[PDB]
Amino acid sequence: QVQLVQSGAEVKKPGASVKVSCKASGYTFTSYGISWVRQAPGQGIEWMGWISTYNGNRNYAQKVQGRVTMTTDRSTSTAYMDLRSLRSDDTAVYYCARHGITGARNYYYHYGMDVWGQGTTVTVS
Amino acid sequence: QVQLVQSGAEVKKPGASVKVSCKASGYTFTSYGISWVRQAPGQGIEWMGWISTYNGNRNYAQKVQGRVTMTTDRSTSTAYMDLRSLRSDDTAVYYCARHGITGARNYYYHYGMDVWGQGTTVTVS
Amino acid sequence: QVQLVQSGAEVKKPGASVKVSCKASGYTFTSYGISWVRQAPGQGIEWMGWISTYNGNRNYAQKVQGRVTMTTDRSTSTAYMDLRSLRSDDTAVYYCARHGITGARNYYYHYGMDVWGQGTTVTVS
Amino acid sequence: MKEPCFREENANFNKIFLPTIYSIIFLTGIVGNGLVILVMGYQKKLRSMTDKYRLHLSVADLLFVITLPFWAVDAVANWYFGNFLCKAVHVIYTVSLYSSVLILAFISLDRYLAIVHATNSQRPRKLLAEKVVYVGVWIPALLLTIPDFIFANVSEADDRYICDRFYPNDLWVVVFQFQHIMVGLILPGIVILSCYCIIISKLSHSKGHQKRKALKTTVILILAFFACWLPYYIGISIDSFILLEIIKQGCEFENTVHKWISITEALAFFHCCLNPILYAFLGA
Amino acid sequence: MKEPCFREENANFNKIFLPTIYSIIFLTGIVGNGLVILVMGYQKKLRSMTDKYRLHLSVADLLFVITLPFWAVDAVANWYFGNFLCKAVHVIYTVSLYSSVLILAFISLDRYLAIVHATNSQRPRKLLAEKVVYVGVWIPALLLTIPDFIFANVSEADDRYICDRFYPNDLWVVVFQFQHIMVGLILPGIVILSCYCIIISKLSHSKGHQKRKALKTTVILILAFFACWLPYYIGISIDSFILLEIIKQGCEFENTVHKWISITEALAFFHCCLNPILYAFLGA
Amino acid sequence: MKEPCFREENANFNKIFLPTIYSIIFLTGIVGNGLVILVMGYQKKLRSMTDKYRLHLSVADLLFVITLPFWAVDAVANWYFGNFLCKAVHVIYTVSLYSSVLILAFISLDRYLAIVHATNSQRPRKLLAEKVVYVGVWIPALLLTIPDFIFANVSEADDRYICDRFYPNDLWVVVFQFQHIMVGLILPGIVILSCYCIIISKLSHSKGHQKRKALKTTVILILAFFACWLPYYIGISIDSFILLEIIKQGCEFENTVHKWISITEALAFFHCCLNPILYAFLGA
Amino acid sequence: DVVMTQSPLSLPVTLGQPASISCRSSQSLVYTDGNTYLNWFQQRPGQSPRRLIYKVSNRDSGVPDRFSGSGSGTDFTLKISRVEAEDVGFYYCMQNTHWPLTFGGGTKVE
Amino acid sequence: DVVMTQSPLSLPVTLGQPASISCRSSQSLVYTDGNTYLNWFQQRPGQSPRRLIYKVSNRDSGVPDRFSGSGSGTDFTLKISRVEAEDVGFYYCMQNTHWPLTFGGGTKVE
Amino acid sequence: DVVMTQSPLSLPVTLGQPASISCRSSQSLVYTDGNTYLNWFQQRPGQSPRRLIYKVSNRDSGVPDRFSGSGSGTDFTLKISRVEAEDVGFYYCMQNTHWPLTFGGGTKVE
Ligand SMILES: CC(C)CCC[C@@H](C)[C@H]1CC[C@H]2[C@@H]3CC=C4C[C@@H](O)CC[C@]4(C)[C@H]3CC[C@]12C
Ligand SMILES: CC(C)CCC[C@@H](C)[C@H]1CC[C@H]2[C@@H]3CC=C4C[C@@H](O)CC[C@]4(C)[C@H]3CC[C@]12C
Ligand SMILES: CC(C)CCC[C@@H](C)[C@H]1CC[C@H]2[C@@H]3CC=C4C[C@@H](O)CC[C@]4(C)[C@H]3CC[C@]12C
Ligand SMILES: CC(C)CCC[C@@H](C)[C@H]1CC[C@H]2[C@@H]3CC=C4C[C@@H](O)CC[C@]4(C)[C@H]3CC[C@]12C
Ligand SMILES: CC(C)CCC[C@@H](C)[C@H]1CC[C@H]2[C@@H]3CC=C4C[C@@H](O)CC[C@]4(C)[C@H]3CC[C@]12C
Ligand SMILES: CC(C)CCC[C@@H](C)[C@H]1CC[C@H]2[C@@H]3CC=C4C[C@@H](O)CC[C@]4(C)[C@H]3CC[C@]12C
Repeated sequence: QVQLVQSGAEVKKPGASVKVSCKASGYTFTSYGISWVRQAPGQGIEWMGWISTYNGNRNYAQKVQGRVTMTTDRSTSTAYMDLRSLRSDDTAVYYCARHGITGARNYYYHYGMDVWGQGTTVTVS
Repeated sequence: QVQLVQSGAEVKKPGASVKVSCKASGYTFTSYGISWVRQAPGQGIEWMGWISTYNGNRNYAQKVQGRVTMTTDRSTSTAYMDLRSLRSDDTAVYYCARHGITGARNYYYHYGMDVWGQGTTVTVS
Repeated sequence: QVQLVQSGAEVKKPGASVKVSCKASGYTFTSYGISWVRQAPGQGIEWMGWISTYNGNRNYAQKVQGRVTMTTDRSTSTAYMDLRSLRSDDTAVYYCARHGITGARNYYYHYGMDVWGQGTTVTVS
Repeated sequence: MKEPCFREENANFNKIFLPTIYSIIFLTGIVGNGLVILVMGYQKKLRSMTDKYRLHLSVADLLFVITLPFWAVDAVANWYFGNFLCKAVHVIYTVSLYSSVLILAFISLDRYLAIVHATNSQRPRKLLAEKVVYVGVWIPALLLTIPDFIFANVSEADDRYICDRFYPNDLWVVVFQFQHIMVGLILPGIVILSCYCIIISKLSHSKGHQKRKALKTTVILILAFFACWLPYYIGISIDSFILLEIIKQGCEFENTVHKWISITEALAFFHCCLNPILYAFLGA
Repeated sequence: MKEPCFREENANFNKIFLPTIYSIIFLTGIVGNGLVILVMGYQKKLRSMTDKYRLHLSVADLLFVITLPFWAVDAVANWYFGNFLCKAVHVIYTVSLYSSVLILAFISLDRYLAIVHATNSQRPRKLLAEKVVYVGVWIPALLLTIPDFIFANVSEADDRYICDRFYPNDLWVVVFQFQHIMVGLILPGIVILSCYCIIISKLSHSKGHQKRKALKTTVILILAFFACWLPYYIGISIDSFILLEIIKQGCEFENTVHKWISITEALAFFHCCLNPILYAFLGA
Repeated sequence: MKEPCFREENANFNKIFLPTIYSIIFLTGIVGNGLVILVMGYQKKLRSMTDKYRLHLSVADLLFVITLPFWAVDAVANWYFGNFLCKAVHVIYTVSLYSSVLILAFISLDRYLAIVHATNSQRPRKLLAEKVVYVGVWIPALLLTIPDFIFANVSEADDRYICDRFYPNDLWVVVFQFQHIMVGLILPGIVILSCYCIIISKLSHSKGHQKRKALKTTVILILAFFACWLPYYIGISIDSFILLEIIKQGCEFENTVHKWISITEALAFFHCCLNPILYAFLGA
Repeated sequence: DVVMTQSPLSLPVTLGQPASISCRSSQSLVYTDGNTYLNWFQQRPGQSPRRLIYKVSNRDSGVPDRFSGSGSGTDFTLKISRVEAEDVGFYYCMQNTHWPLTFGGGTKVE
Repeated sequence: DVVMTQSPLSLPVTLGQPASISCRSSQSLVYTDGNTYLNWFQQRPGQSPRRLIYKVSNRDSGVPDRFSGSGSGTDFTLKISRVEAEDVGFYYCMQNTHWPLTFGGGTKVE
Repeated sequence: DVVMTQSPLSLPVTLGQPASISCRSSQSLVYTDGNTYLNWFQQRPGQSPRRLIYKVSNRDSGVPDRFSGSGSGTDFTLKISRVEAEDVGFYYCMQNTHWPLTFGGGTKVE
């Protein structure tokens, strides 16, 4: 069946960069966008950005814009999210969620939020 | 000529219910909606609700919604307004005013506010 | 070339009226509106009003509306601005600026603000 | 027992769109109908079977056209003609279109009788064009206007007199809309569709040139009739369905369908002015 | 002495709607007009009375069509052709439509003379088609463009050059709009309406088949002409009336009528490309 | 590498506009195509050169018309027919219009061969109508649907099944749009334009009445074809250009052009139902 | 939703000279068609309110010429050209353009 | 942009009786077509959030009948008709109508 | 209506290196057609203000290449790639998109 698998947990020093990978299997990777979201310890789930994985028009959030990049790969059917300017509060659990539908004649964004990845946690010290 | 006649004054105990009747004569009752309005002692005239007397799509005001009902009768050409959850501040003068125009091809609401009823006063103790 | 010439500096008593003239030469006077603007000592440039010099639909600003008039003359190709109810703070430098474009089929207002007059200063004492 | 939302329409666009369409229809219809009436009734003094149908259709179209200035004035400014004129205009408007559509169906049926089996079609054709046509087209049209003759009156609100149709409840409106759409679309449409196809099916047995002319003409007639009438009746039908509380998409859709009905009702009047061009092939 | 409100229009819709309509009109008009000019003038070398009218109408339509790419470029992008080309394009545009409408009226009058009383119509028809036509259609058309030849020039604002018509006051605009609508609509329209009706009134005396053909053709011509021209002139007339400060509904109505005028001016150009189809019946 | 904005469209207007246009086209096309198929293939049993072209065109139009109810249901409600039916409907839709336009071009070429030089046109005309037509119109139409047969599938999102065309990148969409517009507009359009003009240039040498009939007919055909097809292809072309990031006016223009493409795609289907009227002149 | 304030709250006037009462709305009371709806009501004690002017600057039949209204946009007012002994009562201004309707504060004439 | 608050923040409930959780948005969550999009997520500890109901009052396949949502306009809520021992976890309500999306505060069931 | 603030209020710069001045509007200065109108004015003492760049990032004829503007949406700025001794004066940024127009606060270059 359809599923999304993320990478393992990571520990990093402040000021470094992290790369998180999201492999989607069981469906056509080039028909649904991917949104990356974060859950902080003792805080509500907060959105940061979305990549269309089809024409690659990524979009960011003002809280994180300017320090994160998103890059897809159709051949491996994978989504990568690179984060720089690492801080102390960035320790959290990152999730890769299917979001939106992209097509030649259907390009909406309110059809999604169905399947989530296993979720990977990153900490700083 | 066209006129609207209301019922007599009433005294009621708190927590009871009141029924006020508004008989309209001199014109076609099924072509103009009826709005019920209240005047408190030493306070401006304040709207509460409106009934179309034609398809019966009544509409309320958030201050009073949930405790009042409106019901019309074409054969007797009368409008009834039932009020429950009676409180101490509900003692006031209630007026029955013709409001809006309803028709097959004309269903607006800015044509009215012309003729008022004689007005009935209710008190609580 | 195109140019705008204003009148000389003036000194007036409070409560009097002033007339400022703006002669435009080098182009068709009946194709561009004229906006009158004021620069106070130690303050940003502040708009007051605009006259179309073609159909004469003048428009004012709430800060000055009710005490100023604008009148054009095609034969002399001149714009006049009369100010009454003179106060102490009205001492400033007034500028006559070409603003907007007026035509039979083009009547916009975002094409202008190009050429300014020499600017005339008025003081009160 | 739900929240009422009142209609909001593009009055500014309507105030320009209705007068010009009404003017075009008025000019063209007056010209064509007067010319065909002068040609047929005033000068010939000896009419065939098809000429009577043409004259009936022209009279119906002229009756519809006469009331157009009142509609234009109502669209532009307030109603200023009184209750009796409101009733008369509504009655004429209801009669004329019913008469025209039923004459369309009757012409189709007469062609069916005349073309397929003409060996023994003399007496039925003569009887149909002499006696049956009246009780077929005119009497039912007059009978169907009793609700219009009764429930149509002018209403006084503020200063604006409103020449509108007033019904005591939504059920009356629904039943009358369903009857209108049912009759006008279903009956003549089915008659024409089951008629012309059989006609040109029978034509191709022994004739080689009349068949292609008929194939071109019947398709032209069907296309014109359907393009004129279908959107209006579709709007009425979906409005009735949403009035029956079986269609619930909010009521922005309700405002949209009301605007669609108004615009399509304005546009569908081209049938009266366009009929004389279509039906100039009857005699051949 | 009132608050000015500037026009706001749907530029995004116009930038797609004007080029496609202009392209359709350009292609169809070039095709039809070139073909009819090649048929009539280049090859026949011997023309009758109606052929000269057809050639004049085709020349006028081709002259109008030639200027279409400039209008399309102006609608899409900035004006890039200079003052002289602006003046020339405006002059050609003003001349061509006047010439075409007056040729329409002259063809109608020639039909009137030829059909009703043809026994003694040789000399007047020949004189009308030989000498009177020039001073009738071409000279007044050239004379009416003097305000266009004088007051049309390009204006520099920011970067965008504007090929527009500039008038020193609203009175000049009003007088010229009223003269334009008066001539173009009232004169040929009245001529055609008082002409064709009398023609087919006289036809029905002794002819049975030509009468129905004429009844179909004149109605087609009238419907096409009015449907093409009436909305544009109605928009111009109501714009002039609101410019005279006798119509006061705010100025949202003013923006709506300006959009209506723009769209209808774009649509009314179909007359030039549609004329060759309508007037292919002249010789019979 | 830019900010994405998602399409916003007038769903409320579409839900009323698409069903009625589809219903009109379905009724008219079914009627006309069934009648012409019954006339030509079922009863004649002996066909000429033009009858085969008429039959091919009618078959293509009927194939297009059959799929209309699926489009209407998709426009009104959710897709409920499965992946295989989605693929089949898309394949039929892609095949039918290509076949019809190529048959238009082939009819034009056959007229060119038959009219200009008919002395030695027997063998080439017979060969073209017998063998070449198949590999000309049907085989390329089937071959061009391989991307449609491969990349079209239903997508599950929330509850709404989406019968759409899915392409792995914008380049695939662009290349296919350019190929579609190039073939469909450029090739038959150039063929017809360079064909009919030469035909009526040659006609005027010795014939006086056929020339005016041909001048009227070719202009009618060209006007109908271009008015049907040009706005849709213009919308597709400008959409491809803005997809290539050479047109940057924001993306409100993008929503406007998407709405224009949707409406014009709905409107351009009138060609299938209107073809039988246009091409009823082939035999004369 | 729309809130109004009337000025002045109390206007004592001597018999024989004109008076004015002004009320302004929270937002512009202009409908889509460019028309504006605002009416003024007079209520004598013991009676139901009476509709003096229905649309701004337009009065009903059956009232004296002394009352007249004027205003536009956000600002509206009513002026009585002559004060008579029978013109004592409460005055309100209400709008019917947006749902729901709202009455005025109320002005007393002495 | 849209901000939401969930009520109550903590809802301890005894096994065997229904419970309710209500959240209201800052503005009306009605799209242009008249539809509304709001979904409710349940997250058990150590697991990824699970989508209980996707569109308001409409639940996915594979979940018990106990969960059911209702609401309109600005006010939405979810009621569990019967509390089971395996219904302990965090609950969120999120909307997908405007860009960008926003999650709920989070409710704990004890 | 639209209010602007310029930053910095005073920018003293040494001759020979570039400088920048940034101003942001209260709301988005995007017209209906997708174009934006914002111009920058330089006023030397004793002279009338001079129009450096008319549309954002587009300069007039007759000025050196040193001035250049950039920005979009709400944020706009002007950078001088090289400071010359004759580039001393007041600088303003104004918009012409909404009625009425509004000028900038004013920046002094030392
Ligand atoms: C109150 C309104 C609706 C009544 C309308 C009735 C009048 C206008 C209608 C009713 C029946 C019609 C008649 C029906 C039949 C014919 C025969 C025909 O060869 C000439 C016209 C003529 C004589 C019609 C003239 C108009 C007519 C008299
Ligand atoms: C009233 C409006 C909205 C719809 C008008 C639709 C009718 C009147 C129009 C739509 C398509 C048109 C047809 C299109 C093509 C041809 C082929 C030509 O060789 C003769 C005319 C003919 C047959 C037209 C006659 C008029 C027609 C049938
Ligand atoms: C400055 C512009 C508007 C001037 C346009 C004038 C030219 C294009 C017009 C003016 C009068 C026209 C001529 C008027 C009459 C005829 C006779 C006809 O059998 C062939 C065309 C022909 C010869 C016309 C050709 C075009 C023409 C010469
Ligand atoms: C330019 C646009 C806006 C208006 C076009 C209007 C004209 C050209 C259209 C409107 C109605 C059309 C007519 C409708 C019906 C018929 C009957 C058919 O048997 C021959 C064609 C004919 C006579 C059409 C010819 C073209 C026509 C007259
Ligand atoms: C998968 C889909 C697109 C395949 C569609 C193929 C079918 C419907 C098409 C392919 C080629 C077509 C045939 C091509 C040629 C002729 C000869 C003609 O005198 C009668 C119709 C007839 C016999 C056609 C009938 C329809 C046809 C068989
Ligand atoms: C499909 C829609 C959008 C466009 C329809 C355009 C075509 C079908 C219309 C546009 C103009 C119409 C033509 C206008 C005028 C005439 C003259 C008349 O004596 C015969 C019909 C004829 C020749 C019409 C046939 C149909 C026609 C060609």
